[PDB]
Amino acid sequence: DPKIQALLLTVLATLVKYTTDEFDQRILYEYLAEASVVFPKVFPVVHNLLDSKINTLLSLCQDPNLLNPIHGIVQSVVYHEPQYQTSYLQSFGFNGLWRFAGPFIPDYAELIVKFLDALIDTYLP
Amino acid sequence: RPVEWVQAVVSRFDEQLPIKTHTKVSTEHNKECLINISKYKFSLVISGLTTILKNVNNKNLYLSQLIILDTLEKCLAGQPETMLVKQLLPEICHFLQHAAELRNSASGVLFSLSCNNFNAVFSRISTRLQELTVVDVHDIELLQYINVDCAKLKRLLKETAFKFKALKKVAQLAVINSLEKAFWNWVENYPDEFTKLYQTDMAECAEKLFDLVDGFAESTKRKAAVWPLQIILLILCPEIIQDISKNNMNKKLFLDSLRKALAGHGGSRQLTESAAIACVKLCKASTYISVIFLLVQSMVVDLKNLLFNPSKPFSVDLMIDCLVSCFRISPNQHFKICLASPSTFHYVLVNSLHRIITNLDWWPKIDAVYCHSVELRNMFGETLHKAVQGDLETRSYKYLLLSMVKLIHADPKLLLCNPGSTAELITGLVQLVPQSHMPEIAQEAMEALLVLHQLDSIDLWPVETFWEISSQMLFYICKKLTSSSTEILKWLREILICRNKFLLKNPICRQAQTKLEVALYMFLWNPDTEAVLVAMSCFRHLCEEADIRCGVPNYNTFMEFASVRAALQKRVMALLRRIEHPTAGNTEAWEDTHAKWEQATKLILSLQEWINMTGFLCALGGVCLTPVSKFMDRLLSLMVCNHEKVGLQIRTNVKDLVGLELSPALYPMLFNKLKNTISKFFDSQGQVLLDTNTQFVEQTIAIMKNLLDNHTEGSSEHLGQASIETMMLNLVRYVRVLGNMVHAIQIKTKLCQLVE
Repeated sequence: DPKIQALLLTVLATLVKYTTDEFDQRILYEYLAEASVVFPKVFPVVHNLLDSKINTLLSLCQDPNLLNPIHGIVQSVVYHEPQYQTSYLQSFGFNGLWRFAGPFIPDYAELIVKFLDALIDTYLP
Repeated sequence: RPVEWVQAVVSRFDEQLPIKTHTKVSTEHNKECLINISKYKFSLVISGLTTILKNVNNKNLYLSQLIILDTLEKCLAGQPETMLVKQLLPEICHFLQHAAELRNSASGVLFSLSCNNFNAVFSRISTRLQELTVVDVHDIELLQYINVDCAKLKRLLKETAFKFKALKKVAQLAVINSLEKAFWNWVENYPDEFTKLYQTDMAECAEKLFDLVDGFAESTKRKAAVWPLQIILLILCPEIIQDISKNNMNKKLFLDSLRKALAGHGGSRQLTESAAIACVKLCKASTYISVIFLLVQSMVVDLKNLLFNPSKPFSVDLMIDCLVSCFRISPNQHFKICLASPSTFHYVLVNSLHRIITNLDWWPKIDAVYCHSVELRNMFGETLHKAVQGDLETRSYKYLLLSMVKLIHADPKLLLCNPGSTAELITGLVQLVPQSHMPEIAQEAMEALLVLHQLDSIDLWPVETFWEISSQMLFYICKKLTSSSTEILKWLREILICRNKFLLKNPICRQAQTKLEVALYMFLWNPDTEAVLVAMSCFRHLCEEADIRCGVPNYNTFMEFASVRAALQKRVMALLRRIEHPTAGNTEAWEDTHAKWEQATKLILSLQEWINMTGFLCALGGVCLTPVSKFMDRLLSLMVCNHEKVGLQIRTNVKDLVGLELSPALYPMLFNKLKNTISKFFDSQGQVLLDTNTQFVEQTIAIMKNLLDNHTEGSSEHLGQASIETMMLNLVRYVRVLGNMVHAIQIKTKLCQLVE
């Protein structure tokens, strides 16, 4: 299912976007290199997320182990350059996924107030 | 957003150029990624590289340009037009000792470009030809470099012939030379297409151009310039060759003039010299295939009597082309002349053999030459002997020897196949590896010895021979290493890999293994960080050897070295302390290092090497438990080193190395020697003999504090073996009689910190 591929990819990409540990990044980007080659038609979804950090790691980095996956992803992307833009997550309701899982009220809280009040009113007599 | 990240890789690659170890690995890894990206988005990568090349064009500059051009060539060779033509091609034209590398690189770029682009490069050439009809020739030189096939060659000749008479005389000359190379470019790349030519429009172009170029040839110098092309154009006309072997009269008179010029009957040396070039090019051409063989048979004997005359030497690349062609035509009279003779002939032979190996299905393989291996070995031994016992004659033996070693690198099998013989060959190569005055030869001798140590080669030298010879080489190399050491050590790593491979398929051995062990330990203190890391890597292969042998004492600590400037030396010394078990090697390494260190100590009284040697002796010395007793006495004498320029550094480093790095197994000797020394600071009435003794005491306090601070595993066991009580009593008693000055107060303070 392309939605499941897109969600999986977006989670891995989300984990790359934020995590500061280069050892985390090694593991994650190795999985993105395979995942790009595995799901090439869906991979464009993640490109916006990856773009900022991939520019950063290309221009800055000097670990070959982390770079080998990154260069693999760029190669894979160009080799298969779409059927799913970043907007695709929005259609099923996941545009916030990379939004929310970033670093640490009013609009959310009012909806939660209505939800909790409805939860009480349904469940509690 | 893919374009933006491709541009980010391009931008990374640009910023990592030398003109602006991890930066090396990063650069190559970026280059390889750009190549693999170019495999798909070719014009993005080529545009970026072109843009960078323009910026760079408008030692590190050359290296940057080489990196860009090597990248371009590999991208273009990986190709699946407008800016290739309008942007890249003019920059590659701009390039057309580092200038020759850049010209070679740019030519390889242009060749690759031209494969799929040819019509554009030809349009540039055709436009400059047109401009030349109505003098700047440089675009015409592009004909030399471009990829050419049969149809393209025909087009180049047709275009040239039409315009040639309207061109100016300098342009005509540039065209003539450039077409000569253009023909070879086709024949070399597309030998099948040249073969098919001997199995009318090409011949019409070639004849028309021949007659035009003949009409240009009004003088001795112009004749000499055109004859190498005229023979090519005649070789492009097989039916004309068949007729003139019996409109064609000027072609017959040209061949007759070449024959007369080879036979010495032409008075003009320039025409004889040019005729050699032409007839070698003919001989060469025949190897890529016929009536041409009759033409070769009419000239080859006079050509051999011109180029291979020991009584009247010709005036090397031309001679090599001749010999290689003669071998390919008939795989040996001139060969025996080259085996016997001028050293320049030995040179031409060896380089010809090297080219035969390194460059078609009917070409004779090198194996016909394996009759002459004994004579090649004799030539090697003689040349080696003459190079080592050595101005112009000496310099020539060096170039010859390099070529013979390159030949051995190209193929060992020759030398070994006709045949002690192998042992002599290997011994000669091994003797070159140490030679400081010949780094290029030594490097190639190592590569030669490496290929000689590959499985297929060793079989030809089996196991009883491998053991004796390879161990003799190891022993000799290690013995020299214990007397470019780093490169020799890297190579010794790859030799050990080969030995492990050979044994995995499976008294001098014990001596060799011991000397290797000595050498590796002695490298652990070397002032070069790279050497130390390589030596560590060598212990891995020593373990692998023992695993392979045993599968049919130090091993744990060797594997820990395998797992691994000041921080590295600290790590090394920590590992050296974990060597419990004595071996002939570690003992000898200590004794040798001690001997070297004593010599270095005297010379000092290079410093970082002495510090590292000191540290190594301190760390390893436990195994030796006398020489060690004398070294410790010498260290103790150095704690009070009064030397004005290096004394503070000596005292500091002895203190730090004894206090942090000494072997736990030596603590019982150190405390007895400190005790005995400090005890001499008292008279028979137990009164203190007060600068040297005070300085010894201060350094002793710091050394003992550092020892006692240290948590090296197993150190507790050894700290128990000798009493400190009499020493510490004598230290405090000494320090008590020091007055109440600032320095004496600091010493009292330090002794309290030690006591704690």
